[PDB]
Order: sequence, then structure tokens, then C-alpha cells
Amino acid sequence: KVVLKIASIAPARSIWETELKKLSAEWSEITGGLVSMKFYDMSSLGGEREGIRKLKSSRPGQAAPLDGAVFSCLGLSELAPDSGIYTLSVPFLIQNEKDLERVLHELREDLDRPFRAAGFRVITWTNAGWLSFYTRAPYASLGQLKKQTIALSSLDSSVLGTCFRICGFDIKDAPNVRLAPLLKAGSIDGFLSVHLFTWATGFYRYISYALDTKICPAVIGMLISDGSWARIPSRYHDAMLQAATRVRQRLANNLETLDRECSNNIQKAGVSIVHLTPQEIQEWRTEFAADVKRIQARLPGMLNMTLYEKIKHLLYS
Amino acid sequence: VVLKIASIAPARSIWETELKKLSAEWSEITGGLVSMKFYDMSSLGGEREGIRKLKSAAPLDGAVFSCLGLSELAPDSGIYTLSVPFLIQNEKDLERVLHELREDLDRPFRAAGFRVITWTNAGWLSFYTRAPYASLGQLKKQTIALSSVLGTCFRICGFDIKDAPNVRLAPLLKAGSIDGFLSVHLFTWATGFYRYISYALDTKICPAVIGMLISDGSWARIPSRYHDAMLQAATRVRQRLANNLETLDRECSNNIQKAGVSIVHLTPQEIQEWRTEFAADVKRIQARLPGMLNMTLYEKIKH
Amino acid sequence: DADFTRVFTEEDDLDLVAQSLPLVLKVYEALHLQNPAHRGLSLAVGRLYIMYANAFVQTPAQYLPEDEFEAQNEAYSRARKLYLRGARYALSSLETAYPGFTREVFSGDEQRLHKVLSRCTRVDVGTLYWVGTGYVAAFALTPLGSALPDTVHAAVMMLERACDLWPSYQEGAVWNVLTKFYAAAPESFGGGMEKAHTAFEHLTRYCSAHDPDHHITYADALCIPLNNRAGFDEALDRALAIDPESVPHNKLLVILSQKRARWLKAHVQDFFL
Amino acid sequence: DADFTRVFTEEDDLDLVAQSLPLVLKVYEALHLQNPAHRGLSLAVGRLYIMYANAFVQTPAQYLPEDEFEAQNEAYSRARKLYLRGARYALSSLETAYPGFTREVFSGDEQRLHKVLSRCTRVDVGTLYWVGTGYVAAFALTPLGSALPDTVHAAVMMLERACDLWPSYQEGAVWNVLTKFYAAAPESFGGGMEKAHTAFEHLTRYCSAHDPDHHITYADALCIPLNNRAGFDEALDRALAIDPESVPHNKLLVILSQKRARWLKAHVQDFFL
Amino acid sequence: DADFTRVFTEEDDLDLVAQSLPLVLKVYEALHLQNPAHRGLSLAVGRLYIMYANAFVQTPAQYLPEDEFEAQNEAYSRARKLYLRGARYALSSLETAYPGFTREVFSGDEQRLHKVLSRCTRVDVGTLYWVGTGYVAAFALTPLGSALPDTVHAAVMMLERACDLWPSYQEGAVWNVLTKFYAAAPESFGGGMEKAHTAFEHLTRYCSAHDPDHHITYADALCIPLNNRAGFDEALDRALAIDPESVPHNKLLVILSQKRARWLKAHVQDFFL
Repeated sequence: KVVLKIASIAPARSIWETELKKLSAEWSEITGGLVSMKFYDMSSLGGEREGIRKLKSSRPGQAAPLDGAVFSCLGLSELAPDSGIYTLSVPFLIQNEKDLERVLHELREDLDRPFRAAGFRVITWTNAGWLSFYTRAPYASLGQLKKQTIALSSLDSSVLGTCFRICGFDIKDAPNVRLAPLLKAGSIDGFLSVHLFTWATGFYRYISYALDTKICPAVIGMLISDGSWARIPSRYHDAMLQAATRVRQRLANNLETLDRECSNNIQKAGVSIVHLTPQEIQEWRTEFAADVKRIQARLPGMLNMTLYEKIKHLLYS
Repeated sequence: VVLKIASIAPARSIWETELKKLSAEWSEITGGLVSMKFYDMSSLGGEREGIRKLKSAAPLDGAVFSCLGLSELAPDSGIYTLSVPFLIQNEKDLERVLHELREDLDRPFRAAGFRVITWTNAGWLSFYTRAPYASLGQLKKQTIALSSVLGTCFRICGFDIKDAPNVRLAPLLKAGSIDGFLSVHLFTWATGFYRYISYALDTKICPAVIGMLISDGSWARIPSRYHDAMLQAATRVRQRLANNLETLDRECSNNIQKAGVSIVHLTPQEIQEWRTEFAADVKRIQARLPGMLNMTLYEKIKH
Repeated sequence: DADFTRVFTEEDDLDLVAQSLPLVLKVYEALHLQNPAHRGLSLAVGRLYIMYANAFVQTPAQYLPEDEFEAQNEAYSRARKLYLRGARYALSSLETAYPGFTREVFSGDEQRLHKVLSRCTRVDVGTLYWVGTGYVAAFALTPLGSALPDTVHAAVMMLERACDLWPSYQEGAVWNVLTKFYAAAPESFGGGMEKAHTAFEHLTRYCSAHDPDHHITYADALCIPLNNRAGFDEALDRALAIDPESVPHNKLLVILSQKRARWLKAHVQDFFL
Repeated sequence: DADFTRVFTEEDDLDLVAQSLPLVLKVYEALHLQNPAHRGLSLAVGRLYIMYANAFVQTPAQYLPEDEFEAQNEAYSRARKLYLRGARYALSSLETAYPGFTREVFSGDEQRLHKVLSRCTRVDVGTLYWVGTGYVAAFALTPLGSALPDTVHAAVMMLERACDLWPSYQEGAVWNVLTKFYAAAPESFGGGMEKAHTAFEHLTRYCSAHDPDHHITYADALCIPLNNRAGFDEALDRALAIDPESVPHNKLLVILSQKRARWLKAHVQDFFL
Repeated sequence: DADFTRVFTEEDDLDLVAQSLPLVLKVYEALHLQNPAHRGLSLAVGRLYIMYANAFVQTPAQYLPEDEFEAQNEAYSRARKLYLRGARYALSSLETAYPGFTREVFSGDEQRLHKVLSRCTRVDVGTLYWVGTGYVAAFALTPLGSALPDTVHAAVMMLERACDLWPSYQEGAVWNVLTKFYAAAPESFGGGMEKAHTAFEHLTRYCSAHDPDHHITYADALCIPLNNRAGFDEALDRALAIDPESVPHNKLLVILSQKRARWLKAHVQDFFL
């Protein structure tokens, strides 16, 4: 009986959880009872960083307490810093779900490579949600938005908050908690999030506008230690690796359906929804593209130019 | 591997029960590999139409045919040879034939590209009549309704056979347009037609044989091993069926008794005496038709 | 009476129902045997059995794997017995109202038969549907040859008779039972397909668009034996398209029918070529 | 009536209970629909559903193999529905006593809400626990999208409100439910671990040493997310140490809790590295 | 009672009964705890438990495969507990009528035991049978010690005592329980085969030819341990030869015994060389 303990950032009653659980079941039935996945809450392990620690050992040849994990870009990069995975979060680089679906598919090897060399197999990729800006006032232009004080939740642990502040944004570090107090206090104009959070938590009350134009994906992030994967026999591999690829796909669909209903509820609730003009979308990309350099000095690597252009060459040709 | 098989087995029949038990017994032999899904032959529009559907990756791989379907498939047998009156009258006697003469029966069908999973009996012909008959020619003189084509050669033996649907029977009887009809005890009791006739023949005349074959091609889909095992399971079937059909024919002929019908039993004399009246028509049934009457299989059965 | 039975018909949780009914049958049954001449009780307990036999005995047995068919035959034998018990409890309501009735209608003399049936009024229509449906259901589960053609005849006459008095009764509930019967029995038996399509049109007159039953009855009884796969799918689809949350009552009967439709859709394989 | 639930609370044979409750739910429910304005009945039937949902639906589904999870998801959806029905039945007791109450509480206006709850007296505390607990249980079974933010917050307010009126109620039963909630919900949601440990100390004030619940609640809600394996084991041990025969009262809830503790002890593997 | 239990004893559908009884046990039990001094209720609920333990718990467990034996041991432990509960409910009828009774009989002082038993009239015979039978059945589900539990000896005295007052009671029901006991217990225990054949002859005096029980009791209790295969078969045959449709009452008990006889016939190999 081969049992795979996998750490997960998937939120509780969430549909990423439902889907991981369906995969553990789909895998179990493929292997006739052989393989199952037991999931462990990443917050309980004390963060992705801490979780990576539980993948190692203690000693070589001795089994890690953990045979895998679902990491966000944060955990991914701590595991393989030559990866260049944060490259997909480049604003307006990939804005579309089909477009990102195109990338995770065709560029797979180029993505998997850094991680295979850290001794991991990437079972599948998927998306945490699409960044949006929730704000108390509107913005007729980008620089107008960079001028607004905008709080991040993780922030200092997440490199994309530090490089946002490098693009000219005023980004203030706040816990999920001091958000409602800070807004009414006028200490913040708004915050970065995903539609799901902003609806589910009920923070929509406290802001007047929400951005519906897709900017860039938060990618995750499921890997199993090379050593634990070798414990499953031979045969089943192909079969179960396709099962997870299937997952990415239902996930892509439902995340979309979900992001859509959320952006609906917030509508009905009196928030007004902002939609970027095809013009502006072009116009903004070029304002960020100009923001490259001061990143590479503060966060070298972090962008793989090869990988940049494989991606560019596809989506726009 | 799933085997779609067409069936002439009547709804709650016990031939149905038994096919279903065989599908289950086969499934358990193969560990879940093989199952049989059954398709109502009336729904496919008749045995003829069902034969059509074994053709095309063919959609039907098998069927339970009566002599009618059997002969359309392989007009070599001759399959109708067993229905020669008084040739086989006994269930053990017919059990003896389906067993020992198996190869000789299976042959015509193996050459049409089929394997015969098993043979069995639809029921024993009887004559249900409003008046009695002290002799055969007396009966041939009675107007007697049918409807398959086993009836065209009855009309060739000197019987007055009128073509009627199962439906116009009750009207036709009370109208005096018919003296009685051909059937099996099960039908005559189950439908409640016993009411409308005074006498019923209990002396066995001849079997209606069926009739279960699977396409040579679909049989090759089951692996080598299981074959012997499951072909014996079906042979077992023929046997329970032989027993129960008897038990059933017996209770039916009982209920009709209680109901006021009186039951006619041919004296051992008459049985001999009748056979020789048909044998004189039998040489005449080959003259009028080739095919359906085979004559080697036939002379062999005598033996 | 019916303020109680509401908590059943409106329930969407099937197990709650399956577990709580048997003691209710037992209670009604007891009450009946205590006041046999009370017609309402007679019918109530008869209908209850017939209903339970269908939903909680016969139906579950249809979802059973084909290799387990011994279990399934036991189930059907069980349901058969229960359909009959129900029919008799209901029939006692008629015998209480019209003494001699059981003797006559089952005498299988056409004159004494319709004679006794002619004495019936719209009051008795409810009882006629349940007695008829009870026996007809049992027939469907009876081994060929063990039926008693007089009896089947009687049941079907009672139903055709409720039809005379009250064609609209229960949104054409009687038509639905007849459609199913006519479709199955051979014309020698008094069935046939012309007879069945006829009975179905009548169903459509009085039936609800919010009722999944007729759609199913159509696919099951008619479409299958006519080898019409199209209508089969389309009809089952129309059934599964009804929101159980949007219906007036019999949320329960809706859930049940939709369960059956889904099974039918998935087993379409076994019904067509 | 309350002498009647005695034969359930004191029972140690689980199956007897599991098989006999559904008709009881059905009976109470019926009585309720008959006299909707009768507040005791309202609460009674609501509490019954909430309790059955937990013991006979949600709990059994936790013991299910992980490959069977479709069945388990159906169970959870079932339990959710039942928790909700219960909560409403209990909520009607409040709406009967304070008309408009349902409207005000779910209005999702922090003032209107602070007003209607202030109208409540110790009489209503019983009703508040059950309405709150009902909704909170359903939330735990509700998919992140579908959770409905004003609603949840109403339930939790109702519970914090019973806490104001009657901190000792049912040996701190309300504290136990809150502990479980606070520990689960993010502080964005109004939860958090500081808030949860706080609610637990209060539990300890009024709870029985012969009650296995708090010990379980401790290991389950607190110890796990804090990755404390020690206290987890020690607490489950303290629970399994109670002789069910030494507190005849609450014997059933004790047997059930001890069953759950054993399962937890065996699955410790799945909760820690 | 009276007219109510009729719908159970006369039933041939076992599952209807199995599913409906538990809430009836629960209801009688409740009523009892409400009016403890009501002797009829006391006995009724006790007898019900004893009867349910036998038919719906112990019996089913006997038909279990030999490798599943853990499940079967749980079953037996369960039935044991229920037999005992029944015995006590019935015993309370005695204690209500003759205060101190429980103290005296169970003291296991031969002088006190027989003394309080002398106080009993034919009225109490019914209660004696059930208290005795309850404890005796539980004993059979216990492993075998050195000497005899004082409760069981008291039990057997209570039975022999009902025999003094009323040898014909319930067509010699008491004799049948004794026969089974005497045959099983060693003479050190107060049993033995001479004692058992004697008790059986008496059974034959008052028992019905239409009752399958004694026939089975004969094969089971006597024939087996005497390695008589002939009588075994012959007796079981005599039992299976009874038409349950021809028996006035306890159709149910007949169906159940015939089920058991068939199983015994099929397992004949396990009891003989």
C-alpha cells in the first residue's frame, strides 16, 4: 500500500480542494487501491517555506515526512531559484485563461525543467486566480493607479509585492485583518486580491470599484519528490499523469465560472465594475515593459528571457 | 467484453429467467469479463430482421432463434426435421437427441459462421378443439387456426389450416369459423383461451426447437480458457429447462383440467397408427418442399 | 387525514422516508384491522403498501447488478406480495360499500362483472384506481402462467371504469397506468400499441407539465418497444429538466422519477441498437 | 414529551437509535406544520434535525474510505441540507416570538441586527444556540464560493448573544460551538486562534469533567492546526477514559464521541508528520 | 397492545418487521419508564426486547460466514445485552407485585430463592417465563465458566416454577425453553439429557402439531449431541412440512423457524460424523 502525503495551499471548502480529492480517488481506482493521497494543510505546517523543509532529510536514503506539495510561486521559487517561474506573473504577458492554458501545455518541458533538476516531477500546473485591484476611487490611467495607496496581504513574503513597489506603485504591507479598519481610516485606497476573496470575505462593501480586466495569473504548483514517484510502479504513470492534466482543465473552467459569478455578486452589491479598453491594455503593457530594469537589479533571475520570448512568440505571432 | 444477444424468450417466461442466470453464471466464470445483454426480438421486428443485425464491427453478436430464424440463417438444416410428428415424442427422447446428435445438428450452422451455445424446447404442440376426434382424418377435417410457416406443410398433410392472428381467435371460435387451434399448453392457459374450447391434446406430438447461436467472430473475443467452462454452463441450462418446461406443461394441463376442459390422451395404438399416416405424407412433404425436411438427419433420428 | 402525509410527499431525502415508512404501514394496517368497515382507512393503507412496494422494494431492485439477480428475484417476489396486499386492503373499501362485489367482479362472467362495476360512482374512483393499479403491478412481477387471466381482466376493467366516471382523476393518473399496461400486454391479453398510444394522448390532456412521470412512461413503455431511441432520449431529457424545487407537491415522487430517468439514460445501451 | 427523548439520550445501542429516529423527525415535523406558532415544537423539531444530521449523516460519512469520496460528498450535501432545515425550524420559534426577526437578522445591516438581537431574553437562549449551531454546521459543509457572508455572521452573532445572556447555558455548549468556529474561520471571517482559545477557557468554566466533548474539541479544533501532537493524544486519551456507565445521562452522546475519538487516534497519521 | 401486535405476529414479510420494530421497542420502553408500576407494560416491553434480540439480532448472526466471525461476536454481545435488558423489564413486573423479590431470588440463597417464588400465582406465570427465558438466552451467549451464574440458576428456578403453576402455559412454551437448557448445561449445572428428554415429553403434551418449534428444538437440542442424524433430518422435515398459510397465528414465528430449519438441513455436515 503506497500512500503519498502531500502538503496543500488549497483553501478549505474550496474547489481546488474538491479537485485534489477527486484526483486522489481517480488515482486510487487506476491503481486498484495501491496509491492514495492524504493531504496536509500547508498553513498547519507553518508556510510553504516550512513545508519545503519537510520534503528533505534526515537523511539521504531516509524518507522525507512529506512526499510532495502544492506550492504557489513563493514555494516554487524557494525550491528552485533558477526556475524563472515568476515570469508568468509579468503583467499583461498572459491575460486570458485559454492563453494560459496554451502556455502550461505547450511550454511544459521548459517549465518542468528547473524542477526536475531539483529532484521533482511536476504532476500538474494550475491557477490560483486572477489579480484585480479593488479601490475606493476610479482611475482614468495607470500612473493614476500607481498613485493610489494599495495594500498587499502576504507582501514581504511574496516577491511580487516588492517588485510592484518597484514599478512606482505605493504598496503598503497589511495583514488581511487591518484591512477593513485601514480603509475606513483612509489609510488605504484599496488592495490587491482575487475576485473570490473579495466576495467571500465580504470586503466588497468597503470599496467602490473592482477591476475585471485580467492582468496576470497566480500560478501553482503541484510537485512530488522524484524519490516518492519511483515508489509507484512503471505502468500506472502515464495513466495517472493524464488524470491530473484533466484536472488542470476542469479547474481552468470552474475557476472561470467562479470568477464570473463572484464578479456578478459584487455587481449586484453596489460595487461598479471597471473594464479596460483594448487600447489601455496595450498602453499599460508598454508602461510595465519599461519597468523591467529596476527589477533585474533588485530581483535578478526571476525572469527567464528565453522563457519570456517562447511565451511571446506564441500568444502573439 | 459484452455480448448483445437477441431473444425470442417471452417476458416472465422462465426461458428468460434461465438466459439471465446464464449471463450471470458466465460473468462469474470470467471474473467480470463477459456479460450478456438481451434484446427483445419482437422489438427488432422479428427473427428475420434480427438475422439482418448480425452483419454490419457487427452490432448484434448472437440470438435465440426458433426453427424459423434457424432455417433463414442456414437453409441446409433441415432443422425442421425434428418437428416431424411423432418422430420425437418424449422430453427424455428429445434430450437424447440434442445430446448425442449435437455435431450433426451444429454442422450446418458452424459453416454459416456460428457456434451453437445450446439447444432447447419452446413447448410441445397440442390441438385445442371444440369437439373430440376418434381418429386422425377426423381431426384433419376440423378447421384449425395457426398464423409460423410450420403450418404450410400441415395444410399439405390434409389438415384444414386457417391463417389467423392471435387476436381474431376468440371472435372466430364463437363465430363458428374455426373448430380449434394449434398451440402449447402454456399459451392456452396463460391467455385464457381454454375457456373457448372443450378439448385439449395431452399426448406429445413434436417439439418446437430453439435455437441459441453466437457469431463465430464474437466468440473469438472471449479468451481461449473460459470456453469449455461456459459451454457446459449452457448445457446445464438445457437440462433445468427440460425439467421445468415439463413441470410447467404439467401444471398448465392441470389448471385447464380444473377449469372444465377435458383432456384427451392418445392410446399407444393410435400413436403408432398416426405416425404411419404422416410417414405417408412425409415422402409427400419432401416432394412439395426440399430444404426444411432434411432426410439424413431424419433417418438418423429414427435410428 | 392528509396533513400528516404531507411530510412524506414533500420530502427530498429518500432515506428518511425509507426508514420511517414501515412503522407507518404497520400503524395504518393495525387501525384498519380494528375498524374494517372504515373505507378511508381501507384505501389509505392499501395505497400506502402499493406505493411503498414500488418506491422502496421494486425500484431499488432494478438498480441491482445483473449477476446478483437471485437477490433481485427475491425483491420482485416481495414486491409482488406487497402490491397484492395493498390491492386487497383497497378492495375491502369496495366490498364494504358494495357487498358481494369481490365475489362478482372476480367471477369472470362479463355480465355480473360490469353489472357490479356499473353500480360505482365518482366517490369510488379513488378506490378503483388503487385496486386496479395494485393488481396490475403484481401481474408485471408474476411468473408467466401463474397469473389468473380473469383477475388481470378484472383489474383492467376497474381502471377503464374509473376512466368512464372521471377521466381527469389525479391529472390522468389512471391513463398512465393503462398506457403502461396496454403497451406490455399482447392483444390476446387486451393490450396492444394502438390501444396504448390512445391512452397516452388522454394522459397528456389532464397531466402536469411539471410532472416527470408521463415523459418517462413515454420512453419506457412506448419508445423502447418501438425501437425509437430519439424520443427515448428527448423524453428522458424533458423529465430531468424539471426543477424539483419548483413543483407544488410530490417533490418526493419527482426525485424518485428523476433517479429512474438517469438510470434509464445510462442503461440506454441495453435498450437499443 | 421530554420524558420521551430520555429513551434516546440514555441508549448505548446506536442502531436502535439510527433506525427509530427518522419517523420521529417525521412526526415532530408534522406536528410543527400543524401548530407552527407553538415555539417549543418549533425548536424541538429543529434541534432534532440538527442532531440527526450530525450523528447519523455527517459523522458516518467521515468514517468512509477516501476512494469512495463521491458517496461522502453526497452525504455531506445531505447533511448540509438537514442542518439548514433544522436551523429554520428553530428560527421560526424566534420569528413567532419577535415578528420581523428573520428579516432584520439577515438584513446584513450592523445596526438593524444589533437591534433585533437586543430584544432577546434568557428564554430565547435555547433557540439562539440551535439556530446558530444549525447554520454554523452548514457553513462547514458549504463550498467556498457558495458560502454567503451576511448569513454566516448572523449565526455567529446569535451565538455570541446567547453567550451574553447566559454564559453557563448547557454547561457552556455555546462556547464549544464557537471554539470550533473561531478556530476554523480566518480572521477576515471573524475567527482566529486567539479568539478560539479564549472561547475554550470559557467552555472549561461550565463544562463537565465527565463530558468527552471538550477534550475532543480541543484536539480536533486547536491541537491539529497548531501541530501539537502531544496534547492531541493526551486529550483524546482523557476522553476515552470516561466510563459511559458512570454518567447514565448523555450516554448516547458519550458513546458517539468515544467512537469519534478512537477514529481520530487511528488517523493521527493523517493529521501529523 | 393486544390488537396492535397482531400486525406483527401474522406478517410473512420479514423486512417490514425488522425495519418497523425498533421504534416500537423505543415507544413501549418510553411508556414503561413513564409508568413503571404498570405491570403489563413492564412485561410487554421486556418480551418485545427478548423477541427482537432472538429474531433480528442473534438469528441473522448465525447465518454469517465463519471468517467474518468478528462481526458475529459483536452480534452475539449485542443480543446478550438485549436479552438482559428484556429480562429486567419483565423482572420489574415481579418486583412491582412482590417488593423485595429481586433481592430475594438473586441472592442465590436457596432458602430465600425458593421462598419468594412460592409467593407466585398463575397471574405471574407469564412474567416468569419471560424473565427466565431472557436470562437463559443471555447465558447461552456467554462463555462457559466453572459452575453456574447465580442469575441463571434463579432463572431456571423461575421457569420450573411457572411449570408447577401452569404446565400447559402457551402450549408448553416453558417446556421448550427448559428442554433446550437442560440439554446444553452439564449436570453440575443442573442440566443433563435425562432431564431434557423428560421436559420434552411434556412439551409434546401441550404443543401444537402446526408449530414447527418443537421439531426443530428436538433435532437441535437432542438429536445433535446424541449423534442421531436420522431423527435430525426427519424432524427438520416435519417442520418444513407445515404450510404457514394454514396456521392460525404466529405466521411470522413459523416463517422464521422454517428459515432456520432450512439452514440447519444445509449445515447438517457440521454437526455429525
